[PDB]
Amino acid sequence: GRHMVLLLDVTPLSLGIETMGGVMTTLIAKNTTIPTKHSQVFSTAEDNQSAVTIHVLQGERKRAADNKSLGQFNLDGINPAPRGMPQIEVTFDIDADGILHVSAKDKNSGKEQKITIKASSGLNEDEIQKMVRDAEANAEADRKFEELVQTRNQGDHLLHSTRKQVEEAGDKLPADDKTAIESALTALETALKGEDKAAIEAKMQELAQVSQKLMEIA
Repeated sequence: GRHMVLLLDVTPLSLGIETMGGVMTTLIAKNTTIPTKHSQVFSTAEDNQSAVTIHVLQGERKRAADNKSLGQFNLDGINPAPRGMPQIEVTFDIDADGILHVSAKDKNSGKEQKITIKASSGLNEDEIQKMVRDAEANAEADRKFEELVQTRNQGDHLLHSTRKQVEEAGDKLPADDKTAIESALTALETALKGEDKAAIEAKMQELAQVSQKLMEIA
């Protein structure tokens, strides 16, 4: 006699934001009961990045471009920090009437920004059904896209962190070790423009071994 029951009203399609590489990252999945609130923290892609764009998306596809744009806003005033260090908390709050309120808050600066999403910005009933069918028909292509973007984003961050370490080492890194590292950086860069996630993983691995020489001067 202590059971918990689901409410009846749910979201018709997943809701989320665009993340690096043109991916839709879901915050509230399709079929979640309403009201619901979900927050998740994201970071920046460049050192000392001063603003982020929260681009609100509706749909089941993995490329951001294949989902419906519900709205967008910027949060600026992010204080200087290395890429990946700021903490930007994005909150999706859906009330019992099904209205989506999105806000973002920078945990260091305390700055916030928000938008109220219009029901009329969402997909109509025919478009909801088409979206579910198109996502199902394109499941594999969307999975390959997401996994390639994830691998490319990991490879691009490794290029960046390694380049910073070479600069920080400066004269302490011998010229021949610098050359070998720089050869592995270009190789990884070449892999990153292709569509073979496993090839990128290989070149990441080869950069990691030659970046021994940076470790060796720790």
